[PDB]
Amino acid sequence: GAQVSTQKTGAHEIHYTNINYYKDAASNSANRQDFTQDPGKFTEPVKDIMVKSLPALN
Amino acid sequence: GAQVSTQKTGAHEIHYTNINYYKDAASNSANRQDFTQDPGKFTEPVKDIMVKSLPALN
Amino acid sequence: GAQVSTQKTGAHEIHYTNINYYKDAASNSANRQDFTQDPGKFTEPVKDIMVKSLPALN
Amino acid sequence: GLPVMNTPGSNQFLTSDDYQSPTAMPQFDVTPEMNIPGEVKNLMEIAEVDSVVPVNNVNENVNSLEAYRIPVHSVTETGAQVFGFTLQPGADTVMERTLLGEILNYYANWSGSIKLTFMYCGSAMATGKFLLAYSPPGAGVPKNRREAMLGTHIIWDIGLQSSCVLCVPWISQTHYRFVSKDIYTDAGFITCWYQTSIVVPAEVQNQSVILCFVSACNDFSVRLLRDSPFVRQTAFYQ
Amino acid sequence: GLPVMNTPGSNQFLTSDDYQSPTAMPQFDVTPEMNIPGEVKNLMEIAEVDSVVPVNNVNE
Amino acid sequence: GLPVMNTPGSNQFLTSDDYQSPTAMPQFDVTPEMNIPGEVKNLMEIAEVDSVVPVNNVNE
Amino acid sequence: VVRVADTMPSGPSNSESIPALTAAETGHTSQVVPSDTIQTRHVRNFHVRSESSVENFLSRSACVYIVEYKTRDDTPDKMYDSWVINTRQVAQLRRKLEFFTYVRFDVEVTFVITSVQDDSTRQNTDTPALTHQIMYVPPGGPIPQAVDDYNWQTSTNPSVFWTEGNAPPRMSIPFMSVGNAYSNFYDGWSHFSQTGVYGFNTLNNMGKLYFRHVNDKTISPITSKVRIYFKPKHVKAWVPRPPRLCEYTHKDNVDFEPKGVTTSRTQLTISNSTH
Amino acid sequence: VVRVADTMPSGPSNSESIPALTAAETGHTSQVVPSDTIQTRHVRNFHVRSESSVENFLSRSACVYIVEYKTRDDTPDKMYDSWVINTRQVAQLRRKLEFFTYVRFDVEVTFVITSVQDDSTRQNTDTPALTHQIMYVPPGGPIPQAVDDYNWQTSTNPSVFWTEGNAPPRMSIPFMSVGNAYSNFYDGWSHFSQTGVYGFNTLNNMGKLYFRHVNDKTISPITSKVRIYFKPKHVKAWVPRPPRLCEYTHKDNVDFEPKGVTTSRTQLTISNSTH
Amino acid sequence: VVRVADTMPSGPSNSESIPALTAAETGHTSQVVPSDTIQTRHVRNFHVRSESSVENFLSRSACVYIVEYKTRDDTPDKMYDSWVINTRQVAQLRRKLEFFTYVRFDVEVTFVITSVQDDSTRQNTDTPALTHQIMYVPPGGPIPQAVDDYNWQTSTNPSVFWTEGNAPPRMSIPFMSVGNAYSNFYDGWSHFSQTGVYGFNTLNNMGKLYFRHVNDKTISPITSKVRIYFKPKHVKAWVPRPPRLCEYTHKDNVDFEPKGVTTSRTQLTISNSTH
Amino acid sequence: SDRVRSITLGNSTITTQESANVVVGYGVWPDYLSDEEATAEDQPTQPDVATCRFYTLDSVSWMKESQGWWWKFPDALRDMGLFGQNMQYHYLGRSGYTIHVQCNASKFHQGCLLVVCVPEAEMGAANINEKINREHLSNGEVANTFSGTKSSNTNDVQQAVFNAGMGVAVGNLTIFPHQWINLRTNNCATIVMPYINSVPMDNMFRHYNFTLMIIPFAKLDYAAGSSTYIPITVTVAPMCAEYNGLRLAGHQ
Ligand SMILES: CCCCCCCCCCCCC/C=C/[C@H](O)[C@H](N)CO
Ligand SMILES: CCCCCCCCCCCCC/C=C/[C@H](O)[C@H](N)CO
Ligand SMILES: CCCCCCCCCCCCC/C=C/[C@H](O)[C@H](N)CO
Repeated sequence: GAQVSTQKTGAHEIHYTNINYYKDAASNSANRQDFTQDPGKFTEPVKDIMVKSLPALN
Repeated sequence: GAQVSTQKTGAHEIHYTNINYYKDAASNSANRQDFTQDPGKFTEPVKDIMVKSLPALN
Repeated sequence: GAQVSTQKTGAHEIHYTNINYYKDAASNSANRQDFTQDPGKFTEPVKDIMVKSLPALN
Repeated sequence: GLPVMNTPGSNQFLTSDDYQSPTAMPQFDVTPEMNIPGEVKNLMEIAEVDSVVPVNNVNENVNSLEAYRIPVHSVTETGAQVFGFTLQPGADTVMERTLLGEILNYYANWSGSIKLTFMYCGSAMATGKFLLAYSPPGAGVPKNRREAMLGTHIIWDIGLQSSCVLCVPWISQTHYRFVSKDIYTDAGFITCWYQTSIVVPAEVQNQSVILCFVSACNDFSVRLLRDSPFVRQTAFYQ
Repeated sequence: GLPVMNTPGSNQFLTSDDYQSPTAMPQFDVTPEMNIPGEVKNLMEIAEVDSVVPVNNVNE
Repeated sequence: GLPVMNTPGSNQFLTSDDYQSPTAMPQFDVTPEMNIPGEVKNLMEIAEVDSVVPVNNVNE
Repeated sequence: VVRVADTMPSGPSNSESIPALTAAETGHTSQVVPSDTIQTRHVRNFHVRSESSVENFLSRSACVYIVEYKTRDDTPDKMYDSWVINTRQVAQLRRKLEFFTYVRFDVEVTFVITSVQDDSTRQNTDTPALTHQIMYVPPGGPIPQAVDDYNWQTSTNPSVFWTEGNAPPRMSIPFMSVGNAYSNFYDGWSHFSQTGVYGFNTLNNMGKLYFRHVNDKTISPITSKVRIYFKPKHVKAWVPRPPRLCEYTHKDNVDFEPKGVTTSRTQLTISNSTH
Repeated sequence: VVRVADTMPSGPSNSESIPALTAAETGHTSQVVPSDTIQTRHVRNFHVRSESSVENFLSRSACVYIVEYKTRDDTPDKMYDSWVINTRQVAQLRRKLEFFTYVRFDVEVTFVITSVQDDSTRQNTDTPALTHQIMYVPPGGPIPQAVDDYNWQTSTNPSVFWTEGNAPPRMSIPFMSVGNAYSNFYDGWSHFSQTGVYGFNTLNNMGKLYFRHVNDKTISPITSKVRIYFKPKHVKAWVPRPPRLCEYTHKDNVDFEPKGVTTSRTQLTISNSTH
Repeated sequence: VVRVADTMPSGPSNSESIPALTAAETGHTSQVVPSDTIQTRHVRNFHVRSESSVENFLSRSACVYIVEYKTRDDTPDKMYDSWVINTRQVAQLRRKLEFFTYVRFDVEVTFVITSVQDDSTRQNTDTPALTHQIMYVPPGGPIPQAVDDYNWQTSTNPSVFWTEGNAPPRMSIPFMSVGNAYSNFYDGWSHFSQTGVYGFNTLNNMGKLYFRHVNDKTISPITSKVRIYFKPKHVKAWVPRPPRLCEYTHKDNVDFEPKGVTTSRTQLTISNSTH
Repeated sequence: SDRVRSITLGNSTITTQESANVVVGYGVWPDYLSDEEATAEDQPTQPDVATCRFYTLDSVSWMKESQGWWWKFPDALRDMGLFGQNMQYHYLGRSGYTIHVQCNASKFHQGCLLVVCVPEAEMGAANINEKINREHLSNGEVANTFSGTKSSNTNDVQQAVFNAGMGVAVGNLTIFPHQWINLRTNNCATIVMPYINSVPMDNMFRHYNFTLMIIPFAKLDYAAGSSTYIPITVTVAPMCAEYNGLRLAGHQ
């Protein structure tokens, strides 16, 4: 019941092993490898989006 | 001799590993994942069952 | 090098895991699952056996 | 040997541990298992059974069997209030000691619907009607039959079928209430009113008795374990 | 049992630990998850928003 | 090394233990095994043998 | 993964169907759903009856008795202590077990041992670590009558040794009844002529524990107090019964004083007044 | 593996495209890249927004309160200590949590217990190892009122025991809210007539901890001080908000004194002078 | 998985078959089943002869001897102690082994070491943790004659070191006999002219243990008492024999005083009277 | 309609006309002991006509101020024919039951009985550290009576209706197999009760298997001309009775 995933290494130059030992999901370690984002709801939060080259309020 | 089963997680959003280590069944952990029930012997404990829409003692 | 065998459970309602860790056979655990017997050498220890319904010393 | 590292939480005794521990009697032959009728696999099987509600707990009626009898009779005009309590299965003094109140008093959060069943224990020649209203909070208590008929209610006619069911709907902000009392999760008021009076013929007794029942529906739940507020010992039981 | 050897770093509490620890409330039923608008997955989503600069911070 | 956690029941001596323990004499050549008549594999083989009952145990 | 039942939608109705009219005189609990009386919407309900099962309700460690014994005294009976094994001297674990009439469970036993230096003139000592011995005697075995008695050898009896400062000692115990379930209540006598004792005291018969300090006579008195924690696991339970209203009195009978059924209201109808 | 955006090369331009002219009056943050205004080269950028995520920012253990209690006293209330559970008495963990309005996280709790021998006349003792008990009471449970009270039995309540000298005790705690997220701010009242208390003090309701020494009355006073470390893990966070400028005052309200917006310059234009 | 035999049903019979008539004069135990005499029903019997096997009966740890030695004395022979190895000085393990005449088993040896500060004038010391040494001498080796003798080096002899406060030391020992089984009884002499010693004392010859404190002369006397626990495992057993009625006297012979065969009744026929 | 019910067990028949339904235990109908759950080795005794039939107990009178009644039931049938004789000559007994309770009135009487069948009703004592005599827990076919207040007799059960002699809430006493005798709809209450015990067979004198309880919640009430004497009559029939271990007659 083991899982292999890559480590945090640098660029231009791994595979640790994790096994969960407790019956609850609240005992698991922190999920410190989710690097995704979406700033489309804080920047650009408008209706009728703008095209960055047009005067846009033309 | 390992067994993989799911953890207790919430809804709308696992797989721990267990190995038994002792020769007796009295050393095993508690069976805290049996969620089944049957209240047909406490509620509805009668002969000639009732159909919930008929007067039933009609 | 593991061995799986059944546990001591009751009737009408397992599979532990054992690995030996030492180089000698005198370090192993006790063999507490040999339930066989043969009382044919203590009871019935005779020549020309008896058939339990005949007078037998007839 | 194998290099290992001890984390925090080592060498402690947590009450909710679920580990493995060696037997003091190895290879002990357990007696066989016998099929016994009435197996309980869930306390919610127990909490769904009807059980009588002591509505008449008024000033030394609890030291008798009179606490279960709801007095009802023929009225003068119409439209008076019969009884009333607050929907708190586990904090209200009416349904505190009921079976639903006991099992909910071993828990801290609850959720789901509640059945209230009313059995009329009068005479076969008497008739009557009642208004069994539920009112979610936010306003106060309905003070007459006009303010009570604006909520979840049912008109019950007394005839051959001797008992009615007021099924209290689950109407809540959150998913779970609290079993103990707080201002945030308040649930409402159960009240009962005279629709029409009790008309009885001659040579028949006028004052009769209503019995009340409570249980849980099939969508009911409890979440957080705690100790009951009822257990009070001082010394041991020598 | 199994022969093991303790390394340095045993029995310490580091603030940046990422180990596993047993629950004080086993089989606790968590409330379900509700989709709420405005989820933050990165502080860089916040830091890319325009905000006004106090340029005229001169003597009261 | 490997992070482990000690449970209650550690460092005790139970009389009915069934663990493994290292030999004080490694590679000791045991003498061979000889077939001897009258092997007992169960005390119930012994308890099924007739034996005389002292019924007349009366005052000396 | 077993959910609770969903709420199905309903509309207006006018017919001879009567789900609300029933008769509880048949001992039958009505199966009325809220979609039978009022208009309800469709609710996908994700609640789980998880932490209400008989396994999750009883499998919690509970203190059952406190055992006190010393390390040097004038009288030898205060240097060891014993306890006839029952679950009926603390009202919490007893009242949790008395929901059912018959139960079947494995037991997990944990001892918590604490030592306190008694008040004396010579408190300034340097005492090495105390080691305690907890010997279980199955019903019928020989009984030790001193701390130096030769019955403490544990040639056949189970025992456990704990050195001060470690984790608490823990062992598991299988189902030990001579019948098919631990009878929580026994309505009957001990003798066939219906005399003797009345109650569950006939069917207890579980053995008894013994506690002493493995060390010899020290030069300062130290009071040890060990607490026994039972944890019922692998649980089966049969034929439920109502919980106890009244406060308990003794361990061997069920006797009581009458208590009122509930707390009084002093009125019978609610109002918007001081309620 | 998610990189940041590369810089693309550009050349000279002369047209009616105007990336630099925009209007921030629509609440829109301009998406201007440096390759839209000036001539830039091609840069393969390998930076990762890794240690800026909401998981990596909050998942650090933080001291939330200091709890002090003794082992022998004249008054029994100074032999145990309690704490109503909140994260709003240390300004660092509070100000890190108040970036967001609603949060959802599992908690990892670690206790650090240290003992100091108090000043007395009889400091020359030989004290065995102290054992501490940390009992958590869910909201509504019975409250112990002495160190020898019988509510310390932990038949249902969670507890932890620590012997002196080991690693710190650690346990995990799931998401315990009755709503769908821990409301960091609550703009509202407690009563439906809009009276009572104003703020997040209505929605706290998390229980309270209890601390005592398992050992009995010792012959010398020792002051124990246990520190609680919270670690928020498995984090989700919603609807951000600006950080606090002003210094806090209390735990139950949000009130303040007005503080200046930033530090003064005493001039408005830079120069090559004493700046 | 080996069950006991089921009970088969029977009916009425009238014939020349006689299962109840037999002759025990042939040394033959009758194989009479209860379905041969009376009418029995069909019983599916699930009992297992599990905890009656020779492995489960003997494999229990048993105290065989108590060894006492000190840490400072005037006479050097009381600072170390020795024991010629036999299983015949405690009557419980001896009487369990004397069910059989020849046995073959591996041994599992566990030592339990406890220390008691002796009574003196200078009891107020600060003693570091004692370390004990348990050296096994195979038959013929050199014998130490002091605690500071140079035979304690254990260049070839097996040894074990234990620091105070740990778990008890445990090692396993293989089958060490020069014959094919440990002869529990030896009916014979030592010399070929049938003189010398009579009994099993010729075939003991197992070596002897030695105990001392690794630490040097301390400034306060401390009495150590180590208990040896044998656990016979991997057991084979041959040619059984009746258990002993009489109480033992010595370790080297089998001699006794005559004891009555059983306890008296003072009548020979039962009745419903005071019986 | 389904209000008419007829029951034939042996040479005895009960025909009722205002019945309600039949509660059958915890869903289980009484059956014989199989060979997998059997413990003893010898042949049992199954009479099945001379034993499995209705026995009628004493009728008790229900005034306006009556409080309740109880009967212990392997013991109230001590002197009822061949069931009682087969109880006296054997050592191990095993049976189910069928409890039918008659009480009639008119359409002018009101009231409500609660017929509960309580397994292992271990009762309390009047004085706390005192022993109860056997003549007060059971008396055969003669009923014992609850009291309205705290009774403090010598060697007697604590007789208070709001604790049922057992120390619980009497309103919570409906978890057991029960019916009601409501005098505007009912006339009778049939309860089929299987064998519930921790062992497959047990002795029928040393043990009390269960306890029938009849407690009036709504008190009996009538006008100034209606009939005063209203009896309550209990009739019981063992089901699937079998017996093991024959020896001489007695119980000591
Ligand atoms: C020293 C090692 C063995 C430890 C022995 C301690 C406990 C021995 C008895 C095991 C637990 C039985 C407790 C009683 C169980 C049932 O709850 C009662 N019969 C009442 O229901
Ligand atoms: C003894 C074992 C259990 C230990 C119990 C200690 C802590 C119990 C509460 C768990 C942590 C909740 C802390 C508060 C969470 C949120 O940050 C606040 N509601 C404010 O956001
Ligand atoms: C220090 C490490 C080695 C420990 C040595 C201690 C014990 C050495 C002898 C092993 C056990 C032999 C005991 C005697 C076995 C048989 O029972 C007897 N010959 C009589 O049957």
